[PDB]
Amino acid sequence: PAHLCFRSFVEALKVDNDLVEINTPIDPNLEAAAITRRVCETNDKAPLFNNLIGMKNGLFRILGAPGSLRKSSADRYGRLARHLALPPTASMREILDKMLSASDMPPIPPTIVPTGPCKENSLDDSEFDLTELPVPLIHKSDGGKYIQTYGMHIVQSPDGTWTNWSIARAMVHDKNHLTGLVIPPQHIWQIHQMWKKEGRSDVPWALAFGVPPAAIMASSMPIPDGVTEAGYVGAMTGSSLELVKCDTNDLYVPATCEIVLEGTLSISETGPEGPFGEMHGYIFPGDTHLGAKYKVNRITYRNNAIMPMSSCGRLTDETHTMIGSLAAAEIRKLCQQNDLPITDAFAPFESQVTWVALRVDTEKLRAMKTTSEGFRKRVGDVVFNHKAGYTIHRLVLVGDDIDVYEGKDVLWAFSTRCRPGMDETLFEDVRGFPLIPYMGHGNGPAHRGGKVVSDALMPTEYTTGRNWEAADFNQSYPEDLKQKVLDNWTKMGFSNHHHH
Amino acid sequence: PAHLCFRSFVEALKVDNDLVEINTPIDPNLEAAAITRRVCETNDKAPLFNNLIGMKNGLFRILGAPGSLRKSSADRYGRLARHLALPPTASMREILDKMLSASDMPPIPPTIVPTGPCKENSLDDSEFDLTELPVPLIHKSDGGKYIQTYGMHIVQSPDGTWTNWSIARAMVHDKNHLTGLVIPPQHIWQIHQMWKKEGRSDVPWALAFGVPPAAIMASSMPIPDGVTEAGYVGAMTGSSLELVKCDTNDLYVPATCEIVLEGTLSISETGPEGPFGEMHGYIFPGDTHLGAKYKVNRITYRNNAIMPMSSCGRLTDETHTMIGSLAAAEIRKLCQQNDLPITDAFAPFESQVTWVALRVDTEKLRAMKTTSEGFRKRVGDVVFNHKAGYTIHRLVLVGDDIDVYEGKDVLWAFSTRCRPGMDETLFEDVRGFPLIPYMGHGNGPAHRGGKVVSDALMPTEYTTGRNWEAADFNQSYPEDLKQKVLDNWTKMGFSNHHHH
Ligand SMILES: Cc1cc2c3c(c1C)C(C)(C)CC=[N+]3c1c([nH]c(=O)[nH]c1=O)N2C[C@H](O)[C@H](O)[C@H](O)COP(=O)(O)O
Ligand SMILES: Cc1cc2c3c(c1C)C(C)(C)CC=[N+]3c1c([nH]c(=O)[nH]c1=O)N2C[C@H](O)[C@H](O)[C@H](O)COP(=O)(O)O
Ligand SMILES: [K+]
Ligand SMILES: [K+]
Ligand SMILES: [K+]
Ligand SMILES: [K+]
Ligand SMILES: [Mn+2]
Ligand SMILES: [Mn+2]
Repeated sequence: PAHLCFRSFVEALKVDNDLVEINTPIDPNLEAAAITRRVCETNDKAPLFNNLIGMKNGLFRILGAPGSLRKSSADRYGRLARHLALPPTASMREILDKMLSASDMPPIPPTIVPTGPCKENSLDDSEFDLTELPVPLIHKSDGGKYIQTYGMHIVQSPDGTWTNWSIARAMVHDKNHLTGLVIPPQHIWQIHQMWKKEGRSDVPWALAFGVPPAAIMASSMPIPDGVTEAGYVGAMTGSSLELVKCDTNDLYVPATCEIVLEGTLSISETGPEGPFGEMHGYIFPGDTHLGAKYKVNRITYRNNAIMPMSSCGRLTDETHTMIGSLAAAEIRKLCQQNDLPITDAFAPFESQVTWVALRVDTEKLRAMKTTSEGFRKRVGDVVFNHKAGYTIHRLVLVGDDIDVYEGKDVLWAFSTRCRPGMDETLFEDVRGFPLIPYMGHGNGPAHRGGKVVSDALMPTEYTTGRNWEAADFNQSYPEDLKQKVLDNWTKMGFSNHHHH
Repeated sequence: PAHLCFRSFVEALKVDNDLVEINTPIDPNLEAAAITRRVCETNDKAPLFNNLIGMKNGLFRILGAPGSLRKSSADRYGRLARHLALPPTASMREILDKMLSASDMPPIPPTIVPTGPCKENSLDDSEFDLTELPVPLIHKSDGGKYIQTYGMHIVQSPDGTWTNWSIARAMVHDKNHLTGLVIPPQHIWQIHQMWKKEGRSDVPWALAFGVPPAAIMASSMPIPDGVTEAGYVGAMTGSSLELVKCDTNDLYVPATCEIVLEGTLSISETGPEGPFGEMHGYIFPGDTHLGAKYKVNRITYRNNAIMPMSSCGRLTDETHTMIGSLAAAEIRKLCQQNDLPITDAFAPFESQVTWVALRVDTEKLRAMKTTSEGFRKRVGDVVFNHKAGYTIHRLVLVGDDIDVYEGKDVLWAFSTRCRPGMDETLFEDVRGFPLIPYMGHGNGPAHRGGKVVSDALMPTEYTTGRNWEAADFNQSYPEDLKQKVLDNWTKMGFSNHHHH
């Protein structure tokens, strides 16, 4: 099943005609990422590089653009839907609902099985060299070959009660180490802190690539502190994930992983990390910083292993479709659990997923007998003081008429219903997202503030009800007339397919 | 010539295949505007309604969407280019440059000719009734039949030295009066004030429809106080416009006007005006206000007269393409004349043309040795204290890499380079544009404040130079590689016409 096995997922993209197999030699030095980048910017088919120059002993093929968009609007999100056993015509609402479904279910803990495909081959300390593998250079000014753009890090709390699966970038440092970003408030960082305070040893670690697609989705999602992603994925799919034990430590990884690294995340060592062409669409050349250091002790991998790769930057790729959308889903639920009348949330791609649009049940809002300033501060306090809101710098509140999944309607509402200054509340005393250029390379503190809630609700939306009609075809003309016009459109001479 | 004669313009849209002639009966009550609205929302061909129910004695046909967009991106702006004798493939930059060209030339005053087509027919006090003409109801909740959406009002200063041509809405009040918006700081209002302070008589007035397309463009443009649009248009076209005298007053109107009303704008009377479905995409039903009152004494018109009509509201129509773009052109020049290093300006449609994006020569900016706060206040003071900035509530400053004519790149820069609050300056003590819902129906003063300058220049853009590369295909891969990828794109299996 595609959602439980990466190999089947690839086979599903083939059958969908959403794949291009490139069987001629492609250079992992920029070429593969450049092809992928172009795909992402044009919503083309996912590239499967079956012939990567320097592939040594079945390591490795590359699939690019695993969670990027399709050209048609009918199956725009079909690649994401293939992660989740959803029809390829699934709406964003449906995708996010599926990702949220597990949050009011008992986890389904994983099933330990004795072996599986990720054990078909192995290399030890003396047999692999990470500098010899065809690791991609993804952007020309990157400070390293970013092996890790679409695998999940697996770490466990010292007390064993919480095993976290998360995406965080990492690059090759030398023959048997990576460096990577490990930053608050991320769960990999929270657990890394637990181990540093215990002070006795380095963090047992695995990094799994070509994991079950439903797993990589949960990996990208800010599900709550203390919640083991394996069990959440279990509950969302309705089936216990099968895991196998690592050879060299006691962590468990999906049986069908394409590639597994086993080793340790250091509680004391660091190494040069970055720069990297990032989700907001920039790289700052030469901007290298000390990052987390990982020692790799073993590699296990499937026959004919495929490494997925996000060639991330300007729209549209996995950092937009998954980071933004999944943060927005958690934010939606968080608001609801704080008794806020939010029906829907989405991070507009046009905002480089730095905004989230929150659609409000204005019937409920009216019963609250509140004001803009009041509501804005409350919404901001809930979201910007919580980890789910880390990456989001602007919240835009909109009433019931706005479809938050439609950037054009969000932009309209923002531009026309929120008076700059007066209808906004700025937050300077919350954690900021330093990767946004205006934070980390901007004029203020990299780690603090720079957040706003912009209220695009109109005054009567708090009191008596929407008091306008839109000046559009839909709302400024009666139904019989609109039907007549639509019926006569081609007869009259105008131009007039859903799929295509 | 299309740019000097509305009839030739219509013939030019035909020949371009940018026209649909509807020769079957169409109801001016909503039907014509609904068809037009759909055209505007889908960038279809301009509708020419040759058969309007209730057309009486050659009054009148309607052309909708006269300055709206075409479907293709190659001739996106071709309808605007046909106003100006520019090729239909003209860029926005070229269109705005043409509209600005006259501002450093001597005016070419108009030529008085004894007659012309607008005199082929006439009706006096006792012969016309404005309530009987097929005046359109453009939106279902409009407070009147808006005869005037694409003609120009002609008024002259009491001292004769300044004759202003401007677009401002007006609706039928009764058999021989209109009401309309006349609001500061608009030139129709400035002149109306001159007459009110003289106090001796009502303002001699004409309202001309189906005027020379180059004239209607200048009508929409905030060219400077005291400047007679006829002479500016003369200089921009390189030819003196021919005008004929009104029968019942001493004003002059283009010889080829489709329809001319002659009469007076009252210095003392008002009447119910509005509501109207407006450029920002809304109508507030029942929101009727006292507006200017016009008495109509005579109608002259061409045989088979055509009335143009803007069915305005949500994107994209004349209120976006012309109001926004032409304000942005004047703002560009205004900045330049105040020694600000602005190269280009545009009002992003995504902002409902409430923003203007200002592209900065950052070499010049660097030589200025200034800061964000400083530059922002200066730019804001120049633009928001000037009439050219009236309709614009947010200025976004961007460096040299951004194409301000491309909404997607403006949105990117805004979202990623301007830190909310810190990188912005709010202006509460400037004139506001009350028609924006968040002004006139919002939480603050309808007429004051609500403006911001958002600085999307990055810190090093003021000091040493841009210090990033974009994480896009264009900038993160070397040229030989990009060329190779592009050359091999279809060979590999990916999808690959300018016109379509
Ligand atoms: C999809 C995706 C998510 C990335 C990501 C990428 C992708 C493709 C990359 C690898 C291409 C670019 C960088 N990424 C990082 C990242 N989070 C983080 O802390 N550091 C990162 O380097 N994220 C977001 C992160 O996975 C989410 O915030 C999760 O909620 C983290 O899981 P957690 O809640 O268990 O901590
Ligand atoms: C293209 C265009 C421009 C409208 C306009 C419309 C269109 C189609 C309408 C008619 C459909 C909707 C309303 N309009 C008004 C308007 N300006 C104004 O003061 N009142 C208006 O009612 N404008 C903008 C106005 O014409 C510009 O600001 C000019 O600069 C005014 O000329 P001026 O500088 O000589 O005063
Ligand atoms: K996660
Ligand atoms: K508001
Ligand atoms: K004008
Ligand atoms: K800035
Ligand atoms: Mn987690
Ligand atoms: Mn003027």
